[PDB]
Amino acid sequence: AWVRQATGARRTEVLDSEAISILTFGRKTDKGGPALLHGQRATCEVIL
Amino acid sequence: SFGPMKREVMEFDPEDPYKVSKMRKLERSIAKGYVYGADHQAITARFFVRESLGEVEQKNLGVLMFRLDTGIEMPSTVLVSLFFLSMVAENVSAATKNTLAAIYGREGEAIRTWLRDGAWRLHRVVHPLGCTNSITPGATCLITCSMRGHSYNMLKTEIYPLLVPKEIYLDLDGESTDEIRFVYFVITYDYNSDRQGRPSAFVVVSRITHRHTLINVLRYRFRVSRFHFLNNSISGYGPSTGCLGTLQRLGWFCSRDSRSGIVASRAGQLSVVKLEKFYVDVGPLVEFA
Amino acid sequence: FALTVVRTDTFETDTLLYSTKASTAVIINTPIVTKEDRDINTVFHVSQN
Amino acid sequence: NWTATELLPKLDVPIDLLTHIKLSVGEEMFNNFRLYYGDDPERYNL
Amino acid sequence: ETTVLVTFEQRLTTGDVGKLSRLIGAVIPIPYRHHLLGSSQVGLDAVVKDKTRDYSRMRARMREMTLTIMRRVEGNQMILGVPTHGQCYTIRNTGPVSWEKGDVLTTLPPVFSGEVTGLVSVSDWDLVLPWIVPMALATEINQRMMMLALLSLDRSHEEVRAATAQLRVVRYRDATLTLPEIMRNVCISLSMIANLSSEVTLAYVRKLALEDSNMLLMKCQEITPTEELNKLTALFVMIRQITDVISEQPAFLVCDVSPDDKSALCIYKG
Repeated sequence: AWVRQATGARRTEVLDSEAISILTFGRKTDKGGPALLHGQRATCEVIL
Repeated sequence: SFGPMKREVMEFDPEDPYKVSKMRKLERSIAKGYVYGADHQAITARFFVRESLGEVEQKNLGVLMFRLDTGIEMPSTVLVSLFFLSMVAENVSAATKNTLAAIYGREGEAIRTWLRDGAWRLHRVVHPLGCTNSITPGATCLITCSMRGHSYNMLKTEIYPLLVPKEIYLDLDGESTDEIRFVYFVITYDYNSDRQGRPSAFVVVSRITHRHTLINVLRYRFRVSRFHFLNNSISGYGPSTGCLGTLQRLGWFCSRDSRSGIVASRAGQLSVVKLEKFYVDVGPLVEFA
Repeated sequence: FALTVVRTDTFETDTLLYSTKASTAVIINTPIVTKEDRDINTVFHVSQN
Repeated sequence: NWTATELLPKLDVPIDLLTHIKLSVGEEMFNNFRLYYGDDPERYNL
Repeated sequence: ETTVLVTFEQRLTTGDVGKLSRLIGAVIPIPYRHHLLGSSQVGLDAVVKDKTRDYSRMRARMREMTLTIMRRVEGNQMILGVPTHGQCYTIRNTGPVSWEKGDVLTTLPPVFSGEVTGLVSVSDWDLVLPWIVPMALATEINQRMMMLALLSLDRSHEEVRAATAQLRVVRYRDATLTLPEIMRNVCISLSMIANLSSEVTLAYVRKLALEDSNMLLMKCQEITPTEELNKLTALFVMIRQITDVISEQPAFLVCDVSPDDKSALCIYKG
């Protein structure tokens, strides 16, 4: 609760049976944000 | 009189038992040419498939399509083979399960393994559709599944046989005869301790048309779950599961076409029962305890 | 510890395609018109293989 | 192939049998046999 | 095809024909299959006239009401094509539940609880689309309304009253619905089955316990002949009068649903 209250405050509205559907037939759970000015945004992370 | 005169021209007109749909198939042939869609008693419908289910359906024609009414809101309706529920039916051998689980479960199916097993088949999540003619492997797999008729190649070029796997066919065979034989679909629930238990499934063939005389010879063979049916009924005051058997009509064929076969696919082979001139006659679910 | 962010970035781009004269041959068939029926219409599906 | 056999025009020549043609497939005077019963659309499949 | 005209007994609005052209796929229930009829006989509105008559009687006359599909609307005539079995048909999904590919469809009477909206009415005449709901959900609507009559008695307990409220919201795919409180004569026939079967069976288990077929009358035992004539007659006649309003006689198997979820091609049954 403290980690997600720090950032990313959503775990799973779903149960686990719907969560397997997220894991396999990947739901676009994050909808297009309500405020977007320069095209789609992008990221990935590699720890060094 | 000219009242009666306009009627006789309408009544000299029928030279066929309809002469209606034949005039449809001529003027639609005027619209472009030979239509591929005239000589068709069988009525199909088109199914856009999740691309991870591009398996044995794609290779062999004539498999039974089922919908899943999964309670999961965002993906719910997954189209399902008769081969697909072999991994759930305790009727089917476990080596037969892990054979086609290695076929289907290539990183795109394992949800339905947990979803059929955990969120158990209420005989309300599964619904009959028909058989597959004209599989379309493209970007999106377009199963043009039949609804009422014989499955065939276009222009009636080759009648597509019904594929029924051997571990679900044998244990409810009918008798030895050949005039006509039916296919009914039977789900039978044995009770153990905790759940429904991945219960069973059946493709029963019989000559019996009647509903009540057919379910009576199931009692000839399903006393064992009916032992467990009343056992969990006296062990449960308050809890309840659902009743013992669920039957529906699924189709009729010539019955001299009896031969079983084998399919050769990913992860080895799989012996099936190849029902040749299968007609799709979807009947209603008849539940029985 | 350090962090490297890697990131792909899309570029919608006009790509020019130069092909020699009669490079590949296409062979077509006559379009076949298959039928499907509804109350709302007859949906014809036309095809060239 | 059998569709080629059916679609090429045959010569008419008499043939002798032992007793009966449906019984000929038991003791197999003719090896490598094909049997139709009724209408067969696989001569029309090409 | 098999054609039925409708005499527009009410003076149609030109604009209201434009909404009847928005119901070209829709189902039209008809009391008796006949080429002529009155427009008042179009629809189940003839069934929805008596307030005291309940959802059993609304379902009973519907069971005799011959289903028919709209073909087209033309001016003062409405042309109806009667669905021949073994053929696919686009019916208009004005039901609250979006159908899906392969569901079996059962007609039900309409419901005025929170989704009361009227219909496509013109000149004091709505025809009323009885919702062709799924067969699976139609059994669910059946189960709720009987036991909400069974809990209609003990409303004075809040715990029963709270048990009614969570029960009465019918939750199915992609849409839910609330349903109305109250079928009494139906639930008299229900309770007479459960009460009389606890008593009348004790004389006939023990003689059948001697010789048995499936060897379960051991466990089945673990659960005036003129009066005994009258009890088992009254036992079976309640079962017949409840299975009349349990068995839902399916009507459509939707082979596929059209996009925008307003139409669905359906092979016809029943």
